[PDB]
Amino acid sequence: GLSDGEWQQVLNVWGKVEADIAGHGQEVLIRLFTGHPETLEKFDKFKHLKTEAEMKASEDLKKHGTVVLTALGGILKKKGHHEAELKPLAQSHATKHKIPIKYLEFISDAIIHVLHSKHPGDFGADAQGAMTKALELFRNDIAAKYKELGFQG
Ligand code: HEM
Ligand SMILES: [O-][O-]
Repeated sequence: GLSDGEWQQVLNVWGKVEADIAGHGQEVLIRLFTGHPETLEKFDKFKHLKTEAEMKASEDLKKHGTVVLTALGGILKKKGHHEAELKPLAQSHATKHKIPIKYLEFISDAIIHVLHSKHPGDFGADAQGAMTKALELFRNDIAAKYKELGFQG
């Protein structure tokens, strides 16, 4: 798990995100879709986005980025005590959305990239270590639910 000090770093970084949730959320999804175009195919409602300019111009993409980062923020504020919040997310992403755990790795990497990109020189080595640990915990607990369900892809 994470130490008290590590959770404090995580939630400090998260304050940066909360100042512009939609902007951060938009940039995370664009990083995901452009780096890994197969992920776009999981979203019927974003498949029409053929260029990054179209992605940037999509107000619905920003809306979805808000939904995604709001959910993640709720989970992070539980400091690992997130069974009730995480279980339904794991089950919807396995059973309904069919999202392999690989894609959660991709979006975790995207969050780290966007933090550096939006906050260059203000996302320190300790903060990166703590945020990475929190995202691995999130991913690892989803993975346990995926194994229960026998889900791979
Ligand atoms: C930080 C990780 C993620 C979080 C917190 C998250 C959260 C959410 C939430 C709250 C919803 C709406 C409620 C629901 O259907 O459960 C949702 C929907 C969805 N998610 Fe995620 N998600 C994450 C990662 C991903 C990834 C990596 C993909 C695909 C690569 C994905 C694909 C989808 C799709 C296809 C929907 C339905 C979209 C729609 O048509 O409205 N999610 N997600
Ligand atoms: O994408 O959630």
